[PDB]
Amino acid sequence: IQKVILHDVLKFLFVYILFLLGFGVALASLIEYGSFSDAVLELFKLTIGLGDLNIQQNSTYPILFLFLLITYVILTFVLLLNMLIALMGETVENVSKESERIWR
Amino acid sequence: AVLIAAGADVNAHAKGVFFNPKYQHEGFYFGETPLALAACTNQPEIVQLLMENEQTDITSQDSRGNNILHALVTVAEDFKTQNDFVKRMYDMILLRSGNWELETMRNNDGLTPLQLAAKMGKAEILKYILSREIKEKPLRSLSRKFTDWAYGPVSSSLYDLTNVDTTTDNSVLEIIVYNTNIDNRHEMLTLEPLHTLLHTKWKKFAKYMFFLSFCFYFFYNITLTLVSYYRHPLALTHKMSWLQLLGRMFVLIWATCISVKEGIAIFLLRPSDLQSILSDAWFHFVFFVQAVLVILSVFLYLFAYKEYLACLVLAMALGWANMLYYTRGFQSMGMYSVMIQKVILHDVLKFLFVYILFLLGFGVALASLIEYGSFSDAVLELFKLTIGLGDLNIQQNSTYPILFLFLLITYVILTFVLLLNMLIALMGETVENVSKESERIWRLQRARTILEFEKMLPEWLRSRFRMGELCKVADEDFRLCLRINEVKWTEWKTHVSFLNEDPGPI
Amino acid sequence: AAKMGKAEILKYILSREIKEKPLRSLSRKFTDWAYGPVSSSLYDLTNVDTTTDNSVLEIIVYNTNIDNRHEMLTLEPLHTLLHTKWKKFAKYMFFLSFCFYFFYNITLTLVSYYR
Amino acid sequence: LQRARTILEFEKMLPEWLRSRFRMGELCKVADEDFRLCLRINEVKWTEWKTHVSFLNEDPGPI
Ligand SMILES: CCCCCCCC/C=C/CCCCCCCC(=O)O[C@@H](COC(=O)CCCCCCCCCCCCCCC)COP(=O)([O-])OCC[N+](C)(C)C
Ligand SMILES: CCCCCCCC/C=C/CCCCCCCC(=O)O[C@@H](COC(=O)CCCCCCCCCCCCCCC)COP(=O)([O-])OCC[N+](C)(C)C
Ligand SMILES: CCCCCCCC/C=C/CCCCCCCC(=O)O[C@@H](COC(=O)CCCCCCCCCCCCCCC)COP(=O)([O-])OCC[N+](C)(C)C
Ligand SMILES: CCCCCCCC/C=C/CCCCCCCC(=O)O[C@@H](COC(=O)CCCCCCCCCCCCCCC)COP(=O)([O-])OCC[N+](C)(C)C
Ligand SMILES: CCCCCCCC/C=C\CCCCCCCC(=O)O[C@@H](COC(=O)CCCCCCCCCCCCCCC)COP(=O)([O-])OCC[N+](C)(C)C
Ligand SMILES: CCCCCCCC/C=C\CCCCCCCC(=O)O[C@@H](COC(=O)CCCCCCCCCCCCCCC)COP(=O)([O-])OCC[N+](C)(C)C
Ligand SMILES: CCCCCCCC/C=C\CCCCCCCC(=O)O[C@@H](COC(=O)CCCCCCCCCCCCCCC)COP(=O)([O-])OCC[N+](C)(C)C
Ligand SMILES: CCCCCCCC/C=C\CCCCCCCC(=O)O[C@@H](COC(=O)CCCCCCCCCCCCCCC)COP(=O)([O-])OCC[N+](C)(C)C
Ligand SMILES: CCCCOc1ccc(C(=O)CCN2CCCCC2)cc1
Ligand SMILES: CCCCOc1ccc(C(=O)CCN2CCCCC2)cc1
Repeated sequence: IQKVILHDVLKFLFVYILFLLGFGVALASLIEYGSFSDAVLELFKLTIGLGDLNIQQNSTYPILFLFLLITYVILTFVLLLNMLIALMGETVENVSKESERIWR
Repeated sequence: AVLIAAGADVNAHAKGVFFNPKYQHEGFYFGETPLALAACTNQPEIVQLLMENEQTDITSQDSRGNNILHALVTVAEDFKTQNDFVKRMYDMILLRSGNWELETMRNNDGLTPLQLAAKMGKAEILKYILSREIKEKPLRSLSRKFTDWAYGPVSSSLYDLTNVDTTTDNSVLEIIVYNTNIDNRHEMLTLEPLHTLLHTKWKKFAKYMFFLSFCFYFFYNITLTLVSYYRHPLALTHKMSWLQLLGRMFVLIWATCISVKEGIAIFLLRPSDLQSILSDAWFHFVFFVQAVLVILSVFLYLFAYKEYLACLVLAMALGWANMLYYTRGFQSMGMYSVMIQKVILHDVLKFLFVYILFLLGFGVALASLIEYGSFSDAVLELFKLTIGLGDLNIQQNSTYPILFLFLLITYVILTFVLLLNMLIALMGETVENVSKESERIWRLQRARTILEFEKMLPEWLRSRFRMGELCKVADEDFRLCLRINEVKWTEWKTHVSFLNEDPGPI
Repeated sequence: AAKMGKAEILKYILSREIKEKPLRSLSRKFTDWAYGPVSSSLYDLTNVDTTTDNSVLEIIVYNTNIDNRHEMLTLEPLHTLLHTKWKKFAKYMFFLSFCFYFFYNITLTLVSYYR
Repeated sequence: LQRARTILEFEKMLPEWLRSRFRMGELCKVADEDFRLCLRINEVKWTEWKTHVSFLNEDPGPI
């Protein structure tokens, strides 16, 4: 658990906040807002798994109000999380031969 | 030997088309002399027999301008094919000559044998030339590596930096970095006078110029966000003498200084290739896009054009994507961003083409039990379902109940069990192959950074940040050298070659 | 040897070079010229090309019994004989078959969507 | 193995006047009155140094 938090998880968080505060303030275009508390929260609730689509219905533009919402889902799910699993597999493979001595 | 001692000419020049081919399989370029042919086909006893003759002109030039030492560089290959002999023919011919006439000669491209091995990507001839130590007594000025002192298992050497540093145009360090043709550049930047010459540039000036470039681009995106969030936003055309008026000015000035600077570097750079944009000049375009969109949004507003808010959100949302560029100052975060590139190219672009084939395949063809405006709506009810939310009023208001799952189950089996789980299975294979190369392919990125900070320095400041020391390596031979220390426990010999009897730093 | 899947006897026969003087017509691989480390050879295509019925290239491809077919198609006159067919005619017939089946699904969708 | 079965089915649906134009091979003279239909492949080899006795042409090159 120690080798995964140091070598893998702390680098994931810096890249994700760069998009979460990147997209988050810059969503207040088709709906404006108090954006930094709210439009950041509507992109974090969407990442947990719940979602509220009344803001897409009450948008200035319909289906075009998916391009900043699709580009968020492509990066954070396909790209960033699946590359975390690909690096934890490399990290477990190197520490499994040393974990008996570094425990003792 | 019968023919030569009967009057045969030893200075012929085969000027044919077969000996000067256009393509590799149509002929054999060897150097157009009887001495280049005996050397390039591994016949060392005829090479000695031809140089002991007195009519042999060892300093002649053929149709390309090449001489005997340019010709051996051209036919040189790896260890897996030729195995030794070009490196052993190079110094047999060099030591017999006995001076710097062959090594300092320029062909019709204007290159020496040192610069031609770097232009063509020969990493085994170049390893030989840069660290060439000749320990004999009458021929020691033909060296590029000296020994300053030694005591026990402790030595101190002196490399030579005459054409391998960036004090002259078209040098060995510059050629390797800007060379888009060859593909083993990150195995030629680990060689011994070149590895330490980039490491010293980073600690003296180039890590401080890289922090100042990061602060000013960080403040450019904060100021562009705050004046656009607290609302036309920019340039404040109605003066109320407001303090912190610089924020509307600083965004406008700095967006012109990028667009001019990237207008040049796009115009000069053209290695015309699809591999060029994906590897070197991706960020030369996408800093030029943003600097246009800030300026063009101001020019739209001044007449009536009303599209002055579309560009500003594009200029802000792109302006935060670009700041992953600045991760290459740290080894930890830099190598991580390298593997983002290899995953987007090799894994993600192929996933998207197969998924849209089902998303527009199922999507229009769902309008059967519910009809619809299907292409906007029934496509959206299959993309909302993939995000994670779902709306089941259309299944209740279907023509057929539970049968309205077969096109909805066949969608979930493919996109979750099959397609996504095979993406993870391929990223594990892709990370495993690039993890051994990511340290060198990162250093090829940072080496191009250092050599562009050096060009934007005035001449009084180039002189202060400069490596090298004038040593005395022979009788009136003063060179500009670079000292590297070493500890070696395996070869025990007595020391005869040294520039100083008394060791130590002094 | 191709019907039964013997990839070591078949490697021997297809590239059989006999350099002796009285028995050289028993070869299936000749040397046209050579100069230094550069040569140019000539394979033989008498029963291994598809100009006759029941040939060596046809037998290996349509052979469902054996299981090492993809190790018999990498042998030296057969690897280059398929690569040349693809560049002359077979990559252009494969694009024309893709366009017409693409237009068949677009037209079948639009006439069924706009009822 | 998938693409090789594709090529050999496109070849069957060609008329006989068009088979003749797309055809590999060249009539060589490999012995006394032995004309065969051959396929030329080039090679570069740096490891075996021998002198050449077997060759159909003294004068090399494409011609
Ligand atoms: C805040 C979110 C909640 C998370 C919990 C709070 C976290 C608080 C933690 C704070 C500091 C972390 C613990 C100490 C780390 C020291 C070095 C280390 O071990 O890292 C190693 C891995 O490489 C990395 O982890 C790179 C660090 C990522 C930089 C992003 C900023 C901080 C990340 C934090 C969060 C991102 C959020 C970004 C928001 C601004 C470096 O490799 P090494 O094995 O040490 O090799 C020697 C390197 N050396 C030669 C240079 C010495
Ligand atoms: C001695 C003190 C006085 C010396 C003054 C001499 C004058 C020297 C300078 C002269 C001119 C510099 C050119 C910049 C032009 C304006 C800004 C601009 O538009 O360019 C660019 C920024 O470029 C930078 O701002 C980098 C910082 C360079 C300044 C050097 C600091 C002083 C030199 C002393 C150093 C010693 C320090 C160590 C001391 C121990 C903007 O583009 P970018 O996107 O930000 O760049 C990314 C490139 N990319 C697009 C390819 C991705
Ligand atoms: C114009 C923006 C593109 C958007 C769609 C994509 C279209 C084309 C896509 C093609 C996919 C395959 C090619 C990917 C790029 C080349 C490889 C690469 O460098 O990967 C980089 C991707 O880094 C990023 O993700 C940021 C760059 C912009 C992408 C959009 C991010 C969110 C934008 C928000 C919305 C804005 C919407 C746009 C507004 C108009 C990572 O680079 P690196 O390895 O970490 O650093 C070293 C790189 N080097 C060695 C090359 C120097
Ligand atoms: C649009 C969705 C948003 C995504 C962002 C926008 C993306 C815009 C990007 C556009 C072009 C991509 C960047 C340049 C790639 C050049 C070659 C390359 O590096 O790929 C490599 C990986 O192999 C592949 O990636 C295969 C490509 C998939 C084909 C699907 C169509 C386009 C994919 C895009 C999206 C799918 C959607 C489909 C909708 C129609 C090929 O391997 P290689 O290492 O180069 O080896 C040399 C190969 N060679 C010998 C032939 C030279
Ligand atoms: C662990 C580290 C990361 C933590 C998670 C990040 C999220 C943390 C979540 C909340 C943090 C704050 C808690 C209270 C919530 C808001 C109140 C507030 O003061 O916000 C102020 C800033 O909001 C703005 O001014 C919007 C403009 C963007 C600010 C600059 C861009 C930042 C991007 C670069 C950042 C540099 C670092 C980037 C790192 C790569 C004002 O808010 P407001 O606009 O007036 O509306 C809300 C006010 N209300 C509630 C009263 C209605
Ligand atoms: C230049 C690059 C070429 C591509 C075109 C990209 C441009 C955009 C693409 C399609 C837009 C279609 C029309 C909208 C723009 C017209 C202006 C407008 O009035 O709309 C408004 C919204 O404007 C926006 O902010 C756009 C919506 C999302 C922001 C950008 C993401 C879309 C980029 C997708 C492709 C990226 C590139 C694809 C490859 C990565 C702005 O003005 P407003 O009406 O005052 O504000 C509405 C609120 N109010 C009415 C209540 C006040
Ligand atoms: C978005 C949220 C941002 C929040 C922060 C996120 C952080 C990260 C995210 C992104 C940032 C990633 C890169 C930026 C860091 C700088 C570049 C760098 O490599 O750092 C270097 C130091 O950097 C320094 O120079 C130390 C600072 C003190 C002196 C600098 C003051 C200006 C120059 C003064 C003169 C003024 C001009 C002349 C006037 C007389 C690293 O050095 P190190 O770490 O100590 O050791 C590592 C080993 N290494 C060196 C081989 C790597
Ligand atoms: C990045 C690339 C992929 C992008 C994502 C894909 C989805 C992009 C999402 C939206 C894209 C368009 C945006 C506007 C929304 C619809 C408006 C419109 O003009 O659509 C028209 C086409 O719709 C039809 O005519 C339905 C019949 C199917 C079309 C042909 C099959 C396509 C499959 C093969 C495709 C070849 C390529 C396949 C690649 C492997 C008419 O629409 P409508 O039927 O009248 O109802 C909607 C009209 N309304 C809103 C006014 C009510
Ligand atoms: C201010 C909030 C900072 C929290 O920063 C993170 C938020 C979410 C994540 C996630 O990874 C989302 C979890 N996600 C994982 C995969 C399946 C569904 C849930 C990571 C960092
Ligand atoms: C016009 C829309 C094009 C977007 O094209 C994609 C949509 C979704 C995905 C996904 O991969 C869904 C994300 N999914 C990942 C696993 C857990 C839950 C979220 C990929 C491409």
